[PDB]
Amino acid sequence: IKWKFLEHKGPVFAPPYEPLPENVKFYYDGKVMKLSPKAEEVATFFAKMLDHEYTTKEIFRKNFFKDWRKEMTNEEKNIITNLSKCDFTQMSQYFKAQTEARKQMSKEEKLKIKEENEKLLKEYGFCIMDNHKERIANFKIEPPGLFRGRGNHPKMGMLKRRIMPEDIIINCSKDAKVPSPPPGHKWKEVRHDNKVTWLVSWTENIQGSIKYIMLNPSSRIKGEKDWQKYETARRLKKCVDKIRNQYREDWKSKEMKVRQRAVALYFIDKLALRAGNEKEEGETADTVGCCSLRVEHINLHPELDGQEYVVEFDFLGKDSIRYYNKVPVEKRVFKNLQLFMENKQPEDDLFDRLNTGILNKHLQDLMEGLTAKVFRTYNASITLQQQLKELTAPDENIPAKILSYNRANRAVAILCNHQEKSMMNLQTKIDAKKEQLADARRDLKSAKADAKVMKDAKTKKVVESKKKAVQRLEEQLMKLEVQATDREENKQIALGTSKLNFLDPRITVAWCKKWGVPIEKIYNKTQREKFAWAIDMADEDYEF
DNA sequence: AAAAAGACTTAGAAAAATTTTT
DNA sequence: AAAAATTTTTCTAAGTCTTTTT
Repeated sequence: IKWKFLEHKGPVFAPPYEPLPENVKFYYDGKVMKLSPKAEEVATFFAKMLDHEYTTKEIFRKNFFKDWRKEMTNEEKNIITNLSKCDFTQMSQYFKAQTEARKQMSKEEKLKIKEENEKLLKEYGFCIMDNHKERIANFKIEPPGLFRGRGNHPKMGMLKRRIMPEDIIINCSKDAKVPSPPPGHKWKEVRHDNKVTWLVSWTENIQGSIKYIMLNPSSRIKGEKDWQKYETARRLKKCVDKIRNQYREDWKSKEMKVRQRAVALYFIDKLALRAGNEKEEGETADTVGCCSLRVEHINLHPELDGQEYVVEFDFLGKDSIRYYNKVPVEKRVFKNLQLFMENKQPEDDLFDRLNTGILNKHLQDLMEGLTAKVFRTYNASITLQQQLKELTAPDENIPAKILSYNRANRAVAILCNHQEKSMMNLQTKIDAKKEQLADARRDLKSAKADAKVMKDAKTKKVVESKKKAVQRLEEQLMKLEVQATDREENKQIALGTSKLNFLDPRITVAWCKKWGVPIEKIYNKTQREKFAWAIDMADEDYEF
């Protein structure tokens, strides 16, 4: 049970389509064409992505054109037979014009819309869950557009229809004021289910999946489950040795389904690979996980680049982000891999006889609610602890220590597989300070020089101030030099996500406090708000 | 025991808000 | 001023895990 009471206003529905200006033409074969509304609209979607590689892709265009046709009248259908003959140059230019316009418009325009946004947020961004007014994450309904699937996505480009009240299921308490659908509309169903956390939902027409409107991370419900998310991790931390020495003895099992299991778990532990749930054929870009590694995903090298018993991984993961790695592995694992690989086609799954369900079934058997995913949280978290505990120079300055935090962070966004000429502007700027600082130092030189002979005071104070100047510059300078060393070290690293989902805020908080570092120099309004729990309840001496 | 359905989390892209550079 | 480069924020695709169920 997630609540007893729940009341919201519903979702902001996407705004009505605004027909193009009369002077905004479209053509098919150089022939100006007036498009029916539903068709004009769909064309505008493509028009707004014209300067995006998406529009150059086959699948993208194939999918787009077909669904577009579907929104065509019989006449237009008879006419517009191919996308290549269409010309959105005018439409695209417009929209681009419109954008520059926003980008430059009256500040008067700016404040007025932010207000427009704020009230809207005041009116729809909240719900009342139980005894408190809570905040909604995704309150605005997904606008109709074109499906942008990651990777070589088969259905990329299809049209996402315009969601209607009649597509919307509303969830709330039997005792709540039921949001009134828009004038002239009805909901799909008004349900009261207190076992779920979502307030609204509908089914998406492209992958037939359910989309829900849930609460902001800052919610008691969210943050609660989040506090629990790290706990279990700490709990696994407690039983890891066992588990390790458990799956390792399973490598020797008399049953291959088991050996597969323990080995899968080995990679998930060691490598941080994800569970690897079987995906539905054709709905998305082919990607694989630990459990779904087709033999073609691994290569075994008795000896490689020096190390022995190497397992090379080369496959795409969630979002098609590539995974390449050569891992010297345990002898028993190497040897269990060949066996899992014998008499198999490349396309055959490495751990057939094994599944995500089995895996987690076994895990929760070892520790309550211990799932494949937990391993990643544990590994990440405990790493930030050690790394910080390791990189943080006791006698550094806030700036540098911040660099130390970041450094620690990378080591973490790195295992989790999270993935220019900026240096030209910096270094020049650095040089400025170095020279300013230099010349200022020249000032103190004399300042202190005048001081030897005039031990008065007026003099001594001038030295006092010339010194402050040196200090401020060295300051600015140190900062600069840091940004630099930072930027470089962080070329391909993605820390925003590790920071948002795999790292116990408490560790950070615990750090910031001990090191006298303001959380504000490490989290954004957003992160602080989400991690409000941790912040408030974290001892300087928190140990994960 | 299984699997299809449903629910909740993660994650990069994208947007917008901001700062900084021209 | 404007635009380029950063950062905070928003968006929603892509996954993991649960839950229903026959």
